[PDB]
Amino acid sequence: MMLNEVTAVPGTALPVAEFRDHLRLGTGFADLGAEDAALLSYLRAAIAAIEGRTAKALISRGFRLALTAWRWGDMQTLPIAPVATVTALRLVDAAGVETPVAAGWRLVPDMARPRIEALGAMLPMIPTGGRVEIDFTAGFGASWSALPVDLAQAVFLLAAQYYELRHDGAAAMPFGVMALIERWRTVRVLGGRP
Amino acid sequence: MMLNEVTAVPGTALPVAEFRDHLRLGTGFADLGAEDAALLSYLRAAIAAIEGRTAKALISRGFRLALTAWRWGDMQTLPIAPVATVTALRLVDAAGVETPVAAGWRLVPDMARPRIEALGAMLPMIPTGGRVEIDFTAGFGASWSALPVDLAQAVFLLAAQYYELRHDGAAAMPFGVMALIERWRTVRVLGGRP
Amino acid sequence: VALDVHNAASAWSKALLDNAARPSGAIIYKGADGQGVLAPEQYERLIFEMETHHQGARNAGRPMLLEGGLDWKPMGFSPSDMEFHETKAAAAREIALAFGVPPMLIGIPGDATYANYAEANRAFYRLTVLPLLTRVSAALAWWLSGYLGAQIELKPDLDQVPALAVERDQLWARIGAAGFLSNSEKRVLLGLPPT
Amino acid sequence: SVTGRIVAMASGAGRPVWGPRDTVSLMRTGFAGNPVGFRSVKLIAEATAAVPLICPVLDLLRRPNAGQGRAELFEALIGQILLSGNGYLEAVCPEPGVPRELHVLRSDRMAVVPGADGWPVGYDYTVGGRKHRFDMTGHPDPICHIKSFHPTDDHYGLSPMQAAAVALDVHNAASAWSKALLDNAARPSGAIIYKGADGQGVLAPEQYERLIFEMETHHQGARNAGRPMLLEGGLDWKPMGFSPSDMEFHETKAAAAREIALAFGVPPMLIGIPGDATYANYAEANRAFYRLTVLPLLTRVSAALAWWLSGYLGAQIELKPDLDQVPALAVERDQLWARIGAAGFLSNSEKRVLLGLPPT
Amino acid sequence: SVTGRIVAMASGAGRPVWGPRDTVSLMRTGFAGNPVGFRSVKLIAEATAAVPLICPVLDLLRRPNAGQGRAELFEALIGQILLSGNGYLEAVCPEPGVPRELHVLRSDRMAVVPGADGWPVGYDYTVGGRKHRFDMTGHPDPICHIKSFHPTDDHYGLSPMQAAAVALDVHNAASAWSKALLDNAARPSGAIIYKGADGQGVLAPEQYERLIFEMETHHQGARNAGRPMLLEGGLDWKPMGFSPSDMEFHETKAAAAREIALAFGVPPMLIGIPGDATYANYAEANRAFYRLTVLPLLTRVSAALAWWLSGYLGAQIELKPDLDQVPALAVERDQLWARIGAAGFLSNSEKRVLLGLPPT
Amino acid sequence: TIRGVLRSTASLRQIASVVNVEATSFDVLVDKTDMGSGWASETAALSETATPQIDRITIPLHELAAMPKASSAFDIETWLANRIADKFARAEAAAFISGDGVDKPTGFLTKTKVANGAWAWGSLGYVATGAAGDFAAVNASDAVVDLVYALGAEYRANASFVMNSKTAGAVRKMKDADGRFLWADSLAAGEPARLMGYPVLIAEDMPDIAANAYAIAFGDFGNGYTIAERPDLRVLRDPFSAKPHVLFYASKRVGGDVSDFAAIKLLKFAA
Amino acid sequence: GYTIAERPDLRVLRDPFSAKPHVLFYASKRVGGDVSDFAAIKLLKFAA
Amino acid sequence: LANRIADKFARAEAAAFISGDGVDKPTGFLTKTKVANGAWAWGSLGYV
Repeated sequence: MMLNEVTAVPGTALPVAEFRDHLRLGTGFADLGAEDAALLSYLRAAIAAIEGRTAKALISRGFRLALTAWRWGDMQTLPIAPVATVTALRLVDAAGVETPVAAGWRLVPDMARPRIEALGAMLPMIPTGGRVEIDFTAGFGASWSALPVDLAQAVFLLAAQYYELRHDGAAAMPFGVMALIERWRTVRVLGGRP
Repeated sequence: MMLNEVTAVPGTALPVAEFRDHLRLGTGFADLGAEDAALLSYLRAAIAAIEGRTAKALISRGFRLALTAWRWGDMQTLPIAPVATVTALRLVDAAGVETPVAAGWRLVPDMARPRIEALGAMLPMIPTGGRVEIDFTAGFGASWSALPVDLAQAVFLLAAQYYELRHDGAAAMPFGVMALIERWRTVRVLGGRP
Repeated sequence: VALDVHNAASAWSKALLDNAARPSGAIIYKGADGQGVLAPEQYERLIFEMETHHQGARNAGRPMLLEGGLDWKPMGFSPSDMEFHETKAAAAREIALAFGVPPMLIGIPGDATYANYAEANRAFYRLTVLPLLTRVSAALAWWLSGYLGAQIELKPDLDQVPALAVERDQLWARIGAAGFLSNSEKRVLLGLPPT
Repeated sequence: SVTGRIVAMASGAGRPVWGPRDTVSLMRTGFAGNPVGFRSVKLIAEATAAVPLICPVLDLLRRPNAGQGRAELFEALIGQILLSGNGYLEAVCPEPGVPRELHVLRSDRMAVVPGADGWPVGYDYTVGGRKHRFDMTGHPDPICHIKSFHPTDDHYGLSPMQAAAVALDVHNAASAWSKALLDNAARPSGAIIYKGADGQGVLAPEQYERLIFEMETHHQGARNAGRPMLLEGGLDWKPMGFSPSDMEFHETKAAAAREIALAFGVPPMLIGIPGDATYANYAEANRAFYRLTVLPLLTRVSAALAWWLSGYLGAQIELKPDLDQVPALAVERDQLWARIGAAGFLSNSEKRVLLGLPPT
Repeated sequence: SVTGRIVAMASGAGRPVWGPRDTVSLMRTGFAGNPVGFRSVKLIAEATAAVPLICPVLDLLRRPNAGQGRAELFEALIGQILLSGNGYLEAVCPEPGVPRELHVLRSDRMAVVPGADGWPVGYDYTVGGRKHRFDMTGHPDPICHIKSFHPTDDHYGLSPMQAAAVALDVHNAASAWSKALLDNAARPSGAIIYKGADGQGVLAPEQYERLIFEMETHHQGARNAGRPMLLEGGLDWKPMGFSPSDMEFHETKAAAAREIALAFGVPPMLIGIPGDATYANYAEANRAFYRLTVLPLLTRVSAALAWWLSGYLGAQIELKPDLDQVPALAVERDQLWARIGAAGFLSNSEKRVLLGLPPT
Repeated sequence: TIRGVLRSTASLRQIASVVNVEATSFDVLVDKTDMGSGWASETAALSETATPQIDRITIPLHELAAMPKASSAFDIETWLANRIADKFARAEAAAFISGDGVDKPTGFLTKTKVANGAWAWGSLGYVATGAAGDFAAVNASDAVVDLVYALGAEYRANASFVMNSKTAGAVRKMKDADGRFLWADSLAAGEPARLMGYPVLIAEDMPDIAANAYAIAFGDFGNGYTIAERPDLRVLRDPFSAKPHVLFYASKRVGGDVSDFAAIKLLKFAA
Repeated sequence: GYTIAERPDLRVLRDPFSAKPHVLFYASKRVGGDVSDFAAIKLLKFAA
Repeated sequence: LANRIADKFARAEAAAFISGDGVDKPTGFLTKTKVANGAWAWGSLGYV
């Protein structure tokens, strides 16, 4: 289970022109672009902070889930939660040959449990000494407008903070950064074997 | 259970002209200068914070509840609470034949526990692999004026807070944001198997 | 009432064994903040060191290093045995009380009232069986005699019923040891045809 | 009779009536599942086979069919009565009288038919989806149907396992409580808490293999029990406990293990469950076993074999338990021989006729 | 037999029926694994082999084959019945009558074939991928198949270990709980905590070898138990405990060790498990053992040898346990000889016919 | 004890020929015509007089199903079994009388009726009353009596009337020119149950008196109408599909149409 | 050279409760197999 | 139907034992990475 990203976000999909409206920089100056190189450096640093505390994705970039042994006999819950249209469960071999498999696997969409449950009571078997990478595109939407807005606000509450204080300097809201995140975190109570 | 919204708000349904009056009317600097479309972006962030803490809907948007297995035998509590009129309970199969049903169920509306509660003991079974899918319209009313005004004030107490201070800065009111929400939260005491 | 106590106290322990979440502990993970989740990379690491090295009979007592943030709070199960155990065992005796069986015959636990089954089986066929049978047989002696011409009596035997042998030893050895009265004078007492 | 004719047309004449739904699931969970429900039936069914009988016809009973002996027949017969309240015996009659085959038909796959006048006309042996439809519209009536007493039903028995069906599920799940507690439980014998300078801090994998190897070698095991364990700054050892150690549903299982033995009627002393001493010294509890739940059960089945098999003969035959040279009733035989043997007043031939002897 | 044809088709005629998969694993986990399941079968199988028999045919039973004696045969035969509910006996017949070889085929590798009329036509001894297909479509029928009673299955036995299969896994894992607790546990008898001026501070390897040598020499061991142990600034000694010391699942193991003994039917007094005194003084518990779980088992197997071996002979032979000069039944033999011996009214030859003597 | 509405029970089952059948269908075999034998001539060829053309009528043996979901004062298993047996006894009664061809037994009213006197084999014969609304005004019951005497003396050995309740009402409403109730004269009599010497079956699935409706039938239905069926009733005590509702499955299979087209005669309330 | 692992039964089961006008039998057996010893099977290629 | 299922399974798994691939069905020996004999290694089957 490695879970790397195939492609990153384009950067042009991030709302730098709206984050600048948030931070109260300035309206009609002739410069207007001295911060563009750094404002998206804090938006990518605040999304990636909330992508890890919530285990959500938010831009629907493509992922690659390269794993070897199945976690449970048939289920295989995916880590990145809001998914749609798993592309390919290409089953690599011990070395080399990569054979994509329709394989009779389904996809159960959920924000909490994005399973990949199999229908033939057993997922496609795994060549001993070989991995099973799964290409899937997981996230809310393609553009910034398709997000839940409270999670989009939690980026703006957080990336404004990184813009206003640079080093770790200490400085209570009703719905702060944390209270907006908490309905998107994963609530789990299993430490067991299954 | 994905539960994505079919359509969002139009934006013209939101009280941006009224929220400018809750921001500075009768006392203030003047009407002053506020990026109008910015003020729409804080109302959508305060509603989506109260739509999540209360599990209400507040604008009567259209929903699509596509879940695989029925939880109870017949009950199926709907999460987004103030509901009216299931659009359709179409039932897709594993291939996508999408055969709707038109009888066998009677939505029992309620602000506490909206249900589906089919007739007798038979609720439409699920094609194996073929997720069931329920389209409904949930919320109070089409315009902003049809809301309970205490819940509308919790938006204005919250959307003004996101306007007055940007980052997560520190700052116990009797009926604050939190005290106006708690009579609209869902009070549940089940952690059990049914 | 005592049936519904015994039915529901027995179903109390059934549904307690079916609806109960006891954990043998809880690995609490707070974090730097008051709240913090752990990533699914870290979470599958936490299962595999718990699945393999800590759960089960064979891993009972590993020393379990806890780094910063982690903490293990072991839970208990404070009423362990005896969920309505005596009120069930008291209601199981009041059910046996009403039908009239002694507690020794049915097999319920309880204090030794009768001694050694020569009493409790003799008490059973004298307080709740033979009074019941001599009342039903008295109704068959009268209903069935309405179909006949002559009336017939119909009573329990109260002889060669092997639970009454302690009342039969006691009555044969009393008159058998009375050597003063003659042989035919005690055959008429024990119920024998005299010779 | 007259009431029966009315009862039929309520349920439906000519159509099978099934009765109990779960009787196929109480066998796997109550007779192959727990030892107390297993031993209780095996204690009775092996007792009724051991009792001799008093009458020709018993030559059939001694050798009913191939691979199914006399004692093996009643174990199969009573083993269906205790499990599902119903006993069945198919008779194959190539010959008109005393049919030379007996077969215990299992009561999971048998169903009754009420027929016209309420008393049964059909029995349906249904395995898979395939039926047989035995016929009762004749005189020999090829199946004896032994019912346990059921007050509410008109066609089946009550099956004491159905009456103990709550106490089986307590005893099955309390015993499976302790199994899965010994299999899903993480107790540690301690925890080396390492906070650090911060509130949180990991230790490097260089330091961590040092920490395992001083714990693996010098502290765990019987041979390292009690080393003084120097703890420098930051490290700390919190020993954990295990607060419910013994006795996880120990008495509620043992009370349920007694209610299963209560329902079938075996005493707690015979089966071996723990409990307070009710019976004394096994001359009673074995005598109580062959008097409250074996010989009343055996004299009820033998009264049905005495009437069903006499329908194949011309003359009717009685068939009763021996109630003599069954060695659990020796305390009722000492007590009756020493009473009349000591009664010296009545003469010698006057007491051979009382004890059951051939007179001289 | 008339219904025999209906059940045969559902299973599938001519094809092997296996039954329980996990049968071989209950042997390794429940009979080679724990002593209670080990002793309970060995206590019974060495008891049924010791009981003499009453009939020629017993000349075969006395010397069945090479290296497998009379008593060694029934230990193998009953040892398969208690373990897997099925007993098998191959007869090899170089000679036409009374075949001079008997071999207990183990029931792990044996499978039934239902055949046409429901009663079996084939038995398959399957070792590796190799089958044999014994044939039952003949008159001598070369394998006797002794079934324990199974109500739900039509072809096998129930194997009391299967009914106690939860209580075995409790007793196997509670005993392995205390084993791995003695092998994975770090208890210290204390901890010398060294904080320092800061909240954290190590001590130098000069100071650390000083701390070992005053702990190695002057404080550890039996001979240094209780030195007054000066603690300067920074140092502190926190003595640890071990809060559950005895009794790790001690009663749930001792309760599961009785439920294993319950299912096989041995009394708790014979096997040696601790527990409340149910039976009194071994004149009862040994007599209860040879009356509830040995002699009913032996009279059921001997009744199958009385019929299978009589198929090789012309005349049918009876074969029953002796129930005389078996020295566990002496309390039932004192009680029956002193009853009739004290009955002085009936004459001398009139009680030789009761006690079983040849009259004179 | 839970109560229910008490519905009509009389069902045409007890006067029609009930045949236990086990296959998929029941084939009755009726010849359509006569032998046609003539008085022979003394000098003639005299050959091949005729032969009755036989005809197989197929009872399709359809199935009937009702599927209620079950969703300790009264016990549902016995009560719902005592309601669904009543509904299967009543819903087949409508099919026996006015059922159509599709998936259900075709009742005797749906068999292309032809006026009697021009009666052929493929139909049922009727007799007209008079005015279209009701019985004839001048002489009532003349339609009833010539309905009786326009059938055939062999089937009238055991024949019966088939009506509903409010057609027997309109029959008992018939009165003479003094108003003295031709059928059951007094107000103290009751249902005399022997109309014209023949029994009456009050089957509620018959139509009532209308402009052209065939509200009165008369016949030996033992030869006329054949009910072929299987006697049992399926009982799937289903513990699956829905945990909330048991959803018992109960089915009886039954079929039937007319076997003999001469036995049944109808009363058309028209001209 | 070839090992077959299998559950040696043909479990067959009726359940009319899935499709209610029908019976809808279901039978299942599971078998697994691969090569045990690679040095024990040779083949003929009809090429060169 | 039981006879036809038992006839069908013993032929479907017979084809699986020879030409079936690794995933979803038992793999047959003819599907495995074969090499010419003389150039034989363990991770293959030999042909001539």
